[PDB]
Amino acid sequence: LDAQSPAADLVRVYLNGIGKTALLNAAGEVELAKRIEAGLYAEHLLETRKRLGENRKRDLAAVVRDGEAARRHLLEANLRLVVSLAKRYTGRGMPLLDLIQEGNLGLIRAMEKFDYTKGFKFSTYATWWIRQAITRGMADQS
Amino acid sequence: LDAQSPAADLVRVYLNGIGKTALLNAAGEVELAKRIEAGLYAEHLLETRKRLGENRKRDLAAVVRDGEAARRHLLEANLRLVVSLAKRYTGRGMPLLDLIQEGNLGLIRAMEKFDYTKGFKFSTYATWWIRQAITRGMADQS
Amino acid sequence: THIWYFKGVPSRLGYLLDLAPKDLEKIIYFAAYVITSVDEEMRHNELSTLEAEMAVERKAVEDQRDGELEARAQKLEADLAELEAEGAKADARRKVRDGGEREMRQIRDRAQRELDRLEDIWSTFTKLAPKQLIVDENLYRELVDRYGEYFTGAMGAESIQKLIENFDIDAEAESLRDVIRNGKGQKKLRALKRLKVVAAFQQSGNSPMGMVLDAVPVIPPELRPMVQLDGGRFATSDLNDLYRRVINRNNRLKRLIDLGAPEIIVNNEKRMLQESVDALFDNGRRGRPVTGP
Amino acid sequence: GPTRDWECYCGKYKRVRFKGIICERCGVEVTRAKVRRERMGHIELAAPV
Ligand SMILES: [Zn+2]
Repeated sequence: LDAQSPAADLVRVYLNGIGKTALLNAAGEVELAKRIEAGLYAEHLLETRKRLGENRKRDLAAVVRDGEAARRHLLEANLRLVVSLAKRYTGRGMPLLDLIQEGNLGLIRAMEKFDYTKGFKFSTYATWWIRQAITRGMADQS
Repeated sequence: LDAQSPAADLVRVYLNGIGKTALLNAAGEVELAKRIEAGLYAEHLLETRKRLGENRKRDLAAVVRDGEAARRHLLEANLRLVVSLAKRYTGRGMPLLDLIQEGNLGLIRAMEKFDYTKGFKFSTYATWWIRQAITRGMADQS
Repeated sequence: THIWYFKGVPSRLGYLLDLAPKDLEKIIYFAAYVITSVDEEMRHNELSTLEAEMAVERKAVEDQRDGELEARAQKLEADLAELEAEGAKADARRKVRDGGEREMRQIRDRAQRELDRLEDIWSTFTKLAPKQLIVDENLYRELVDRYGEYFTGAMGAESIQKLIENFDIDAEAESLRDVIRNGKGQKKLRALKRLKVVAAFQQSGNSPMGMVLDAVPVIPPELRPMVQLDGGRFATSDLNDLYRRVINRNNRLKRLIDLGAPEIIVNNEKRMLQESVDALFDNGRRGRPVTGP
Repeated sequence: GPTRDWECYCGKYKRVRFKGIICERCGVEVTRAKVRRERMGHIELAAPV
């Protein structure tokens, strides 16, 4: 066939891609981040006590895999928030895609260098970091 | 030091070794044996579809380990029964140790070639096989 | 092992291997494991790393127990607040409070069970050296699970064989001579006895490995004459009976190991074989003597 | 050494359970602030003196 078809909006593709997100209500995020911490500690100990041949030789690798999986979801957790904050700062000439991408970069730079430290909802911290990142993007765009 | 001490009865050592047993009341044994079946099926498929490189490449090995663990407990399940049946056929000159050992051999020969096949309590089957084995032992002793 | 030694007074093995008779007999008849060799220098290099790995794991159990304590304490406080809101009698208040307090005491005690197990594991790990004993199988199971890397320890006669063959005599002889050169009569007499035994071993030009057998011989058939009665019954010296028992049990061991089976049955069977050999080399030396007629 | 104790420059390994681990992201070590008191630096000269 050779019939033509209409194009698709880029934003709608983003919404379809993130529709699978399901926020954890800020409650379970602490254990979510305890999975990352233990994963990194597994990283270190895997290459520190190397000689040990044991059934545990696979459990820590599973903890590292759990840490890799725990981040893949934590990042999904905040895309609604980042898109909202980005949309809050539109109308300055930039396509919403460029701002939301910049906020995505800011988020990934944040949470991966964040600790609960008996801190408050990480959502406030993410909002702050992504807001700073998008503000910097707009400023450098001029 | 060089003070002397009394010896220990062999039977009491057996009782101490088997005191950790905890029968499952004939209810969960079916799944217990479904762990062995799946383990053997993992055995076969591990060396039949070898090329596949996947995260599942470790799950079946875990199923084989689960099958190895599921048998180590199933065998523990029946030692009280075998010792009882052996003690039921004493007084014919044989040490109870030799009879109980023979019954242990008969049991291991049984359950590892047994299928539920919607069968009754496996305890009856084990009692039958160990009784036959000990009877054969006594007969060959003469 | 040869019954004439681990049961003799003095027990040559006990003096040579500096083990109490209780420990030696537990090892022989498969009662309590033993630690053979340990690469202590290899453990030392990462002793700090091991201790750090301990700090993090013990802090992890600390965090889980603290979380459980916090959760249960908050639950009990909420229950007490609810009961006060309902205006119930102080009897219900004390019932709920005692239940919760006992629950938290149990939780903390289980946490302490885990912690004391962990420090026992450590203690036995750090202050670990040959000739040490572990009565309880569960603790050894745990040790080999958490740290199965450095120390290799097995149970049975082969354990003693490996220990003695790996062991050296001249160094112990020199150490005992040095101890004797000092005073302290109380320990000096024990040092004298052990030095006498070790010096006899050294002068003999032999090796202690003769105390663990792998091939018992059998006397000719005439020495154990075989007799036929009016009905041809076997009523000759029971030496045939004892050899029958030993051979039969060895063949059962061989068949069982060929068939494959868990450690419990194999160890029990090895114990039975050791019992039979001890009986054949001597009946009634220790324990109930075998009696057929 | 680190200005604070058990603190990488970039925050990658800020947790307490890191000793002897140099952070590749920032190239610093994780030890108490005291170590800052016992390490030295050498300047390189382009002309002997
Ligand atoms: Zn860093």
